[PDB]
Amino acid sequence: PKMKTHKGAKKRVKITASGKVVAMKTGKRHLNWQKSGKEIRQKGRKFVLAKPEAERIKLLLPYE
Amino acid sequence: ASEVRIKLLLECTECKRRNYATEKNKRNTPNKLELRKYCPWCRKHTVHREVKI
RNA sequence: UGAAAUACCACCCUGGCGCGGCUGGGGGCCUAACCCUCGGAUGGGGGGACAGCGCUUGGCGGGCAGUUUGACUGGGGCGGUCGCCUCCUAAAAGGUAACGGAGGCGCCCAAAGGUCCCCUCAGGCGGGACGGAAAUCCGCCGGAGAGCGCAAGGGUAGAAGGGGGCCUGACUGCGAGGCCUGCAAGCCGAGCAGGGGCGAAAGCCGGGCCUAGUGAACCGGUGGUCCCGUGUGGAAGGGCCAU
RNA sequence: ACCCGGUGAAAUUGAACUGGCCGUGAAGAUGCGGCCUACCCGUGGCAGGACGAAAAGACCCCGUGGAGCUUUACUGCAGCC
RNA sequence: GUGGAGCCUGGGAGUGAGGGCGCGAGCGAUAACGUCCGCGUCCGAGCGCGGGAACAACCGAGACCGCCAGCUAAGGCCCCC
RNA sequence: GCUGGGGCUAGGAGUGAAAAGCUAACCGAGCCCGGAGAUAGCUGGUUCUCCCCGAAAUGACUUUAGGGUCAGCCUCAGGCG
RNA sequence: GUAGGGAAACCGAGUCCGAACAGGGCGCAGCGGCCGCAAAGUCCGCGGCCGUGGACCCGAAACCGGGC
RNA sequence: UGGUUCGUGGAGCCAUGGGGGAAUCUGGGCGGACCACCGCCUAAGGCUAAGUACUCCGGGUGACCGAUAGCGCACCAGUAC
RNA sequence: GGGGGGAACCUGGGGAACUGAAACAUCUCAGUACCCAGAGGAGAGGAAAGAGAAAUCGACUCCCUGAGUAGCGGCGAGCGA
Ligand SMILES: [Mg+2]
Ligand SMILES: [Mg+2]
Ligand SMILES: [Mg+2]
Ligand SMILES: [Mg+2]
Ligand SMILES: [Mg+2]
Ligand SMILES: [Mg+2]
Ligand SMILES: [Mg+2]
Ligand SMILES: [Mg+2]
Ligand SMILES: [Mg+2]
Ligand SMILES: [Mg+2]
Ligand SMILES: [Mg+2]
Ligand SMILES: [Mg+2]
Ligand SMILES: [Mg+2]
Ligand SMILES: [Mg+2]
Ligand SMILES: [Mg+2]
Ligand SMILES: [Mg+2]
Ligand SMILES: [Mg+2]
Ligand SMILES: [Mg+2]
Ligand SMILES: [Mg+2]
Ligand SMILES: [Mg+2]
Ligand SMILES: [Mg+2]
Ligand SMILES: [Mg+2]
Ligand SMILES: [Mg+2]
Ligand SMILES: [Mg+2]
Ligand SMILES: [Mg+2]
Ligand SMILES: [Mg+2]
Ligand SMILES: [Mg+2]
Ligand SMILES: [Mg+2]
Ligand SMILES: [Mg+2]
Ligand SMILES: [Mg+2]
Ligand SMILES: [Mg+2]
Ligand SMILES: [Mg+2]
Ligand SMILES: [Mg+2]
Ligand SMILES: [Mg+2]
Ligand SMILES: [Mg+2]
Ligand SMILES: [Mg+2]
Ligand SMILES: [Mg+2]
Ligand SMILES: [Mg+2]
Ligand SMILES: [Mg+2]
Ligand SMILES: [Mg+2]
Ligand SMILES: [Mg+2]
Ligand SMILES: [Mg+2]
Ligand SMILES: [Mg+2]
Ligand SMILES: [Mg+2]
Ligand SMILES: [Mg+2]
Ligand SMILES: [Mg+2]
Ligand SMILES: [Mg+2]
Ligand SMILES: [Mg+2]
Ligand SMILES: [Mg+2]
Ligand SMILES: [Mg+2]
Ligand SMILES: [Mg+2]
Ligand SMILES: [Mg+2]
Ligand SMILES: [Mg+2]
Ligand SMILES: [Mg+2]
Ligand SMILES: [Mg+2]
Ligand SMILES: [Mg+2]
Ligand SMILES: [Mg+2]
Ligand SMILES: [Mg+2]
Ligand SMILES: [Mg+2]
Ligand SMILES: [Mg+2]
Ligand SMILES: [Mg+2]
Ligand SMILES: [Mg+2]
Ligand SMILES: [Mg+2]
Ligand SMILES: [Mg+2]
Ligand SMILES: [Mg+2]
Ligand SMILES: [Mg+2]
Ligand SMILES: [Mg+2]
Ligand SMILES: [Mg+2]
Ligand SMILES: [Mg+2]
Ligand SMILES: [Mg+2]
Ligand SMILES: [Mg+2]
Ligand SMILES: [Mg+2]
Ligand SMILES: [Mg+2]
Ligand SMILES: [Mg+2]
Ligand SMILES: [Mg+2]
Ligand SMILES: [Mg+2]
Ligand SMILES: [Mg+2]
Ligand SMILES: [Mg+2]
Ligand SMILES: [Mg+2]
Ligand SMILES: [Mg+2]
Ligand SMILES: [Mg+2]
Ligand SMILES: [Mg+2]
Ligand SMILES: [Mg+2]
Ligand SMILES: [Mg+2]
Ligand SMILES: [Mg+2]
Ligand SMILES: [Mg+2]
Ligand SMILES: [Mg+2]
Ligand SMILES: [Mg+2]
Ligand SMILES: [Mg+2]
Ligand SMILES: [Mg+2]
Ligand SMILES: [Mg+2]
Ligand SMILES: [Mg+2]
Ligand SMILES: [Mg+2]
Ligand SMILES: [Mg+2]
Ligand SMILES: [Mg+2]
Ligand SMILES: [Mg+2]
Ligand SMILES: [Mg+2]
Ligand SMILES: [Mg+2]
Ligand SMILES: [Mg+2]
Ligand SMILES: [Mg+2]
Ligand SMILES: [Mg+2]
Ligand SMILES: [Mg+2]
Ligand SMILES: [Mg+2]
Ligand SMILES: [Mg+2]
Ligand SMILES: [Mg+2]
Ligand SMILES: [Mg+2]
Ligand SMILES: [Mg+2]
Ligand SMILES: [Mg+2]
Ligand SMILES: [Mg+2]
Ligand SMILES: [Mg+2]
Ligand SMILES: [Mg+2]
Ligand SMILES: [Mg+2]
Ligand SMILES: [Mg+2]
Ligand SMILES: [Mg+2]
Ligand SMILES: [Mg+2]
Ligand SMILES: [Mg+2]
Ligand SMILES: [Mg+2]
Ligand SMILES: [Mg+2]
Ligand SMILES: [Mg+2]
Ligand SMILES: [Mg+2]
Ligand SMILES: [Mg+2]
Ligand SMILES: [Mg+2]
Ligand SMILES: [Mg+2]
Ligand SMILES: [Mg+2]
Ligand SMILES: [Mg+2]
Ligand SMILES: [Mg+2]
Ligand SMILES: [Mg+2]
Ligand SMILES: [Mg+2]
Ligand SMILES: [Mg+2]
Ligand SMILES: [Mg+2]
Ligand SMILES: [Mg+2]
Ligand SMILES: [Mg+2]
Ligand SMILES: [Mg+2]
Ligand SMILES: [Mg+2]
Ligand SMILES: [Mg+2]
Ligand SMILES: [Mg+2]
Ligand SMILES: [Mg+2]
Ligand SMILES: [Mg+2]
Ligand SMILES: [Mg+2]
Ligand SMILES: [Mg+2]
Ligand SMILES: [Mg+2]
Ligand SMILES: [Mg+2]
Ligand SMILES: [Mg+2]
Ligand SMILES: [Mg+2]
Ligand SMILES: [Mg+2]
Ligand SMILES: [Mg+2]
Ligand SMILES: [Mg+2]
Ligand SMILES: [Mg+2]
Ligand SMILES: [Mg+2]
Ligand SMILES: [Mg+2]
Ligand SMILES: [Mg+2]
Ligand SMILES: [Mg+2]
Ligand SMILES: [Mg+2]
Ligand SMILES: [Mg+2]
Ligand SMILES: [Mg+2]
Ligand SMILES: [Mg+2]
Ligand SMILES: [Mg+2]
Ligand SMILES: [Mg+2]
Ligand SMILES: [Mg+2]
Ligand SMILES: [Mg+2]
Ligand SMILES: [Mg+2]
Ligand SMILES: [Mg+2]
Ligand SMILES: [Mg+2]
Ligand SMILES: [Mg+2]
Ligand SMILES: [Mg+2]
Ligand SMILES: [Mg+2]
Ligand SMILES: [Mg+2]
Ligand SMILES: [Mg+2]
Ligand SMILES: [Mg+2]
Ligand SMILES: [Mg+2]
Ligand SMILES: [Mg+2]
Ligand SMILES: [Mg+2]
Ligand SMILES: [Mg+2]
Ligand SMILES: [Mg+2]
Ligand SMILES: [Mg+2]
Ligand SMILES: [Mg+2]
Ligand SMILES: [Mg+2]
Ligand SMILES: [Mg+2]
Ligand SMILES: [Mg+2]
Ligand SMILES: [Mg+2]
Ligand SMILES: [Mg+2]
Ligand SMILES: [Mg+2]
Ligand SMILES: [Mg+2]
Ligand SMILES: [Mg+2]
Ligand SMILES: [Mg+2]
Ligand SMILES: [Mg+2]
Ligand SMILES: [Mg+2]
Ligand SMILES: [Mg+2]
Ligand SMILES: [Mg+2]
Ligand SMILES: [Mg+2]
Ligand SMILES: [Mg+2]
Ligand SMILES: [Mg+2]
Ligand SMILES: [Mg+2]
Ligand SMILES: [Mg+2]
Ligand SMILES: [Mg+2]
Ligand SMILES: [Mg+2]
Ligand SMILES: [Mg+2]
Ligand SMILES: [Mg+2]
Ligand SMILES: [Mg+2]
Ligand SMILES: [Mg+2]
Ligand SMILES: [Mg+2]
Ligand SMILES: [Mg+2]
Ligand SMILES: [Mg+2]
Ligand SMILES: [Mg+2]
Ligand SMILES: [Mg+2]
Ligand SMILES: [Mg+2]
Ligand SMILES: [Mg+2]
Ligand SMILES: [Mg+2]
Ligand SMILES: [Mg+2]
Ligand SMILES: [Mg+2]
Ligand SMILES: [Mg+2]
Ligand SMILES: [Mg+2]
Ligand SMILES: [Mg+2]
Ligand SMILES: [Mg+2]
Ligand SMILES: [Mg+2]
Ligand SMILES: [Mg+2]
Ligand SMILES: [Mg+2]
Ligand SMILES: [Mg+2]
Ligand SMILES: [Mg+2]
Ligand SMILES: [Mg+2]
Ligand SMILES: [Mg+2]
Ligand SMILES: [Mg+2]
Ligand SMILES: [Mg+2]
Ligand SMILES: [Mg+2]
Ligand SMILES: [Mg+2]
Ligand SMILES: [Mg+2]
Ligand SMILES: [Mg+2]
Ligand SMILES: [Mg+2]
Ligand SMILES: [Zn+2]
Repeated sequence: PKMKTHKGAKKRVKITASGKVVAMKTGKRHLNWQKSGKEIRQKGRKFVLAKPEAERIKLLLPYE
Repeated sequence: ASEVRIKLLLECTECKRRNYATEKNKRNTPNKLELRKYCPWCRKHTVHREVKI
């Protein structure tokens, strides 16, 4: 039967035009009071997942 | 942080938004903090006050 | 005459009383639902609006059911340990094991932070009321053996130590380029913009001499934003920034 | 039990032309080394060896295996209030 | 320095029980065919070949095939040889 | 007390002067068929030929430790040079 | 497939963060002689490997349903 | 409580075990809590071909088997046992 | 008139567990297996108190697509209009 889109990945991640995989930096969900502003700010960006980890996530998204 | 070293937010006294989180010791510093900080909203320094986290 | 003033009529309160409606709780009684029972039954007797039984509430409940009950380990158990920091092992780059040798963390500081200015230690000898090995004072020697909140190490007086003044950069928006590295993390960061602090200025300031003082995601709370809003306007609910 | 006539199984079996010592070897060797010994093939007997046979060790540990049982483990259910 | 070198993108793995030895340590008892790291090696996968009596990892040496030819390696040259 | 005949009670159930005994020659939950090709991170087994290359037994993390994910190391195709 | 960026509204060779015309993230840009040639892409075949199925074959102890 | 993609969610819709309980178009249900507006539709009675499923049965056809195959059975087989 | 039978198919009433979640309880397996009742050559459904945004469509069934979309989800494994 056809493959299913993994909804947890669909909800965390985006495949960019050239097929990199992009996600939010981890670590500002909470426990933030003593984090510097450099930290909070930088954790506010997206990052490009390491190739082996991205290639795996990509196969979970067969129809994006 | 402990029961006595608490966390707290600082609020633009002019625009009322909480802009900075920080900490203090309430045995040594029982009075509410007041600090001049840059308000990103009001776009200038503003006295900010300790307001409960 | 007091805030308001008088006879007389209303709309309505404080509290309380007697009739009544309507009810909530208790008590007594009744019979006819319902239950038991009686050679006899459209009836008699007994219980009786309880009990039973339906729906729902909360509780007790190994009687039964489904399961869970960590890893390391000179077998396993017992004991010990599990993350983070410092030293050694570590074979003069980095890294490097053992239930190898030794210690620490799970905080703290509104100053113990920024900046300007000033100051310099421990210890030894000699001198000095109470005053001593050691309190404070004077002299000479004294490069760091003292200090640096806490373990250790590295660092450090040409200050990171000690005192004072003004202060909140213990910024907001970003961030060239790197360290480290399986990932994810962790770390350092010049520079530009905004609005500031200190300084005459050069300049310094995006916490703390440094390396521990910590916890991904999911779910949820609170403040903000005003981005989505299930025909439409709202609303519910969510997203986003902060925590 | 043995011998003759009659009938005639079995587990087990990689194949086998299947000695002893001292060594060696995955640490207990017929099978390797060196030596020693030994003509070919049976029958009755003995059980030291072939780590003899049987049984994918039952002890022990391991598997995020199973089941029976317990309780102030967790969660639920019957039952009862 | 042109090598079954290197670098980049991608397809497919397997492995994630190692072991001996030499040197450097720790642990152990300046014990173990002990244990645990480091650098190297070999066996693993070279139980193919020569030497070491025999013998995975000690010495010699990396077996494409054939030869009743030659030279050597370690080790040997009295007989077994 | 023993015994014939005729009956009744069964699977989380019966029955038990109690041994977890017995319930059709193995009962800590009978047997048959079915879900069913349950699941087995374990053991076993995996079949023609030639040619080239050719590993690993480590690190990180892991209810993980004889299982995995990533990295390391092998191999193929394309590119660079 | 021919456009991406953004949680989104939305804008678009840009867009997001931002006060920024700053900086940054993620994006955008064939050969020969108009003809041929190659190509994005896509369709079909073939092969390797992956996912879902019992998924290389054989093997439990068990669990559940209905019967005997 | 069930049904739906919807597992309590902002949870409507359809259905209904318990309680309460209407109206007859100026009535009612619905468009995902709710409200307004704007629309859609007529619950609590019943029936209804065809296009769909299957293959005991008959026929046709196989880059289907060929007696360890193919149905369990080519044969007196759901038989012997 | 009923009763009983019929390989699958069909509707309705009931309704597991292994397993998956690399443990497990919600969740999955699955309204599947299976028991039962009923129908029939089919059965069910069917002529809007529908859909759901089109100023629209126009009973039901069945195939393709929409779409692994929207969503649902210890937001896990997965489930899926
Ligand atoms: Mg999710
Ligand atoms: Mg975060
Ligand atoms: Mg969290
Ligand atoms: Mg947040
Ligand atoms: Mg939050
Ligand atoms: Mg800090
Ligand atoms: Mg900061
Ligand atoms: Mg802060
Ligand atoms: Mg921000
Ligand atoms: Mg699509
Ligand atoms: Mg695309
Ligand atoms: Mg009475
Ligand atoms: Mg009476
Ligand atoms: Mg009576
Ligand atoms: Mg009475
Ligand atoms: Mg009552
Ligand atoms: Mg009754
Ligand atoms: Mg109630
Ligand atoms: Mg209850
Ligand atoms: Mg139990
Ligand atoms: Mg209990
Ligand atoms: Mg029991
Ligand atoms: Mg289970
Ligand atoms: Mg547990
Ligand atoms: Mg556990
Ligand atoms: Mg263990
Ligand atoms: Mg031990
Ligand atoms: Mg072990
Ligand atoms: Mg050990
Ligand atoms: Mg031992
Ligand atoms: Mg051992
Ligand atoms: Mg213990
Ligand atoms: Mg920790
Ligand atoms: Mg070192
Ligand atoms: Mg060192
Ligand atoms: Mg070193
Ligand atoms: Mg070295
Ligand atoms: Mg390095
Ligand atoms: Mg230990
Ligand atoms: Mg300790
Ligand atoms: Mg001061
Ligand atoms: Mg300081
Ligand atoms: Mg100062
Ligand atoms: Mg002195
Ligand atoms: Mg003196
Ligand atoms: Mg004196
Ligand atoms: Mg003195
Ligand atoms: Mg010192
Ligand atoms: Mg201390
Ligand atoms: Mg001032
Ligand atoms: Mg960088
Ligand atoms: Mg990195
Ligand atoms: Mg300035
Ligand atoms: Mg400035
Ligand atoms: Mg000035
Ligand atoms: Mg700076
Ligand atoms: Mg300090
Ligand atoms: Mg510190
Ligand atoms: Mg941190
Ligand atoms: Mg979760
Ligand atoms: Mg989790
Ligand atoms: Mg949330
Ligand atoms: Mg609306
Ligand atoms: Mg709006
Ligand atoms: Mg609506
Ligand atoms: Mg309005
Ligand atoms: Mg609006
Ligand atoms: Mg409003
Ligand atoms: Mg809102
Ligand atoms: Mg909001
Ligand atoms: Mg946020
Ligand atoms: Mg004779
Ligand atoms: Mg005879
Ligand atoms: Mg022979
Ligand atoms: Mg012989
Ligand atoms: Mg020996
Ligand atoms: Mg032997
Ligand atoms: Mg021997
Ligand atoms: Mg012999
Ligand atoms: Mg021989
Ligand atoms: Mg011999
Ligand atoms: Mg011999
Ligand atoms: Mg002899
Ligand atoms: Mg004999
Ligand atoms: Mg014998
Ligand atoms: Mg005998
Ligand atoms: Mg023997
Ligand atoms: Mg014997
Ligand atoms: Mg034996
Ligand atoms: Mg045997
Ligand atoms: Mg077996
Ligand atoms: Mg065994
Ligand atoms: Mg065993
Ligand atoms: Mg046992
Ligand atoms: Mg054991
Ligand atoms: Mg066990
Ligand atoms: Mg476990
Ligand atoms: Mg395990
Ligand atoms: Mg278990
Ligand atoms: Mg069990
Ligand atoms: Mg009782
Ligand atoms: Mg080349
Ligand atoms: Mg090579
Ligand atoms: Mg190579
Ligand atoms: Mg392949
Ligand atoms: Mg692998
Ligand atoms: Mg492996
Ligand atoms: Mg392993
Ligand atoms: Mg290992
Ligand atoms: Mg091993
Ligand atoms: Mg090795
Ligand atoms: Mg090793
Ligand atoms: Mg040896
Ligand atoms: Mg070694
Ligand atoms: Mg030597
Ligand atoms: Mg050594
Ligand atoms: Mg050492
Ligand atoms: Mg000795
Ligand atoms: Mg060893
Ligand atoms: Mg040794
Ligand atoms: Mg040793
Ligand atoms: Mg080695
Ligand atoms: Mg091997
Ligand atoms: Mg060799
Ligand atoms: Mg080799
Ligand atoms: Mg060989
Ligand atoms: Mg040799
Ligand atoms: Mg030799
Ligand atoms: Mg020789
Ligand atoms: Mg050799
Ligand atoms: Mg060669
Ligand atoms: Mg010669
Ligand atoms: Mg020589
Ligand atoms: Mg010789
Ligand atoms: Mg009798
Ligand atoms: Mg009798
Ligand atoms: Mg009888
Ligand atoms: Mg009898
Ligand atoms: Mg009985
Ligand atoms: Mg019975
Ligand atoms: Mg029965
Ligand atoms: Mg049973
Ligand atoms: Mg019983
Ligand atoms: Mg008895
Ligand atoms: Mg039987
Ligand atoms: Mg039996
Ligand atoms: Mg029996
Ligand atoms: Mg028995
Ligand atoms: Mg059982
Ligand atoms: Mg059972
Ligand atoms: Mg059956
Ligand atoms: Mg199944
Ligand atoms: Mg299966
Ligand atoms: Mg299992
Ligand atoms: Mg097993
Ligand atoms: Mg095969
Ligand atoms: Mg080769
Ligand atoms: Mg390893
Ligand atoms: Mg990890
Ligand atoms: Mg762990
Ligand atoms: Mg864990
Ligand atoms: Mg395993
Ligand atoms: Mg790999
Ligand atoms: Mg390489
Ligand atoms: Mg490769
Ligand atoms: Mg190439
Ligand atoms: Mg840009
Ligand atoms: Mg062409
Ligand atoms: Mg093409
Ligand atoms: Mg693949
Ligand atoms: Mg299957
Ligand atoms: Mg299969
Ligand atoms: Mg497969
Ligand atoms: Mg099986
Ligand atoms: Mg059994
Ligand atoms: Mg069970
Ligand atoms: Mg059971
Ligand atoms: Mg049963
Ligand atoms: Mg039964
Ligand atoms: Mg309801
Ligand atoms: Mg439901
Ligand atoms: Mg929800
Ligand atoms: Mg709903
Ligand atoms: Mg109802
Ligand atoms: Mg109307
Ligand atoms: Mg109305
Ligand atoms: Mg309605
Ligand atoms: Mg309604
Ligand atoms: Mg409505
Ligand atoms: Mg509607
Ligand atoms: Mg409608
Ligand atoms: Mg009908
Ligand atoms: Mg017709
Ligand atoms: Mg039809
Ligand atoms: Mg047909
Ligand atoms: Mg036919
Ligand atoms: Mg034929
Ligand atoms: Mg035959
Ligand atoms: Mg046959
Ligand atoms: Mg034949
Ligand atoms: Mg036939
Ligand atoms: Mg047959
Ligand atoms: Mg036959
Ligand atoms: Mg027959
Ligand atoms: Mg009937
Ligand atoms: Mg019939
Ligand atoms: Mg049904
Ligand atoms: Mg019925
Ligand atoms: Mg049902
Ligand atoms: Mg049941
Ligand atoms: Mg289950
Ligand atoms: Mg299964
Ligand atoms: Mg699965
Ligand atoms: Mg499971
Ligand atoms: Mg599992
Ligand atoms: Mg288990
Ligand atoms: Mg389960
Ligand atoms: Mg399954
Ligand atoms: Mg289901
Ligand atoms: Mg059914
Ligand atoms: Mg069936
Ligand atoms: Mg019938
Ligand atoms: Mg028809
Ligand atoms: Mg019909
Ligand atoms: Mg009909
Ligand atoms: Mg009609
Ligand atoms: Mg589409
Ligand atoms: Mg389902
Ligand atoms: Zn402000």
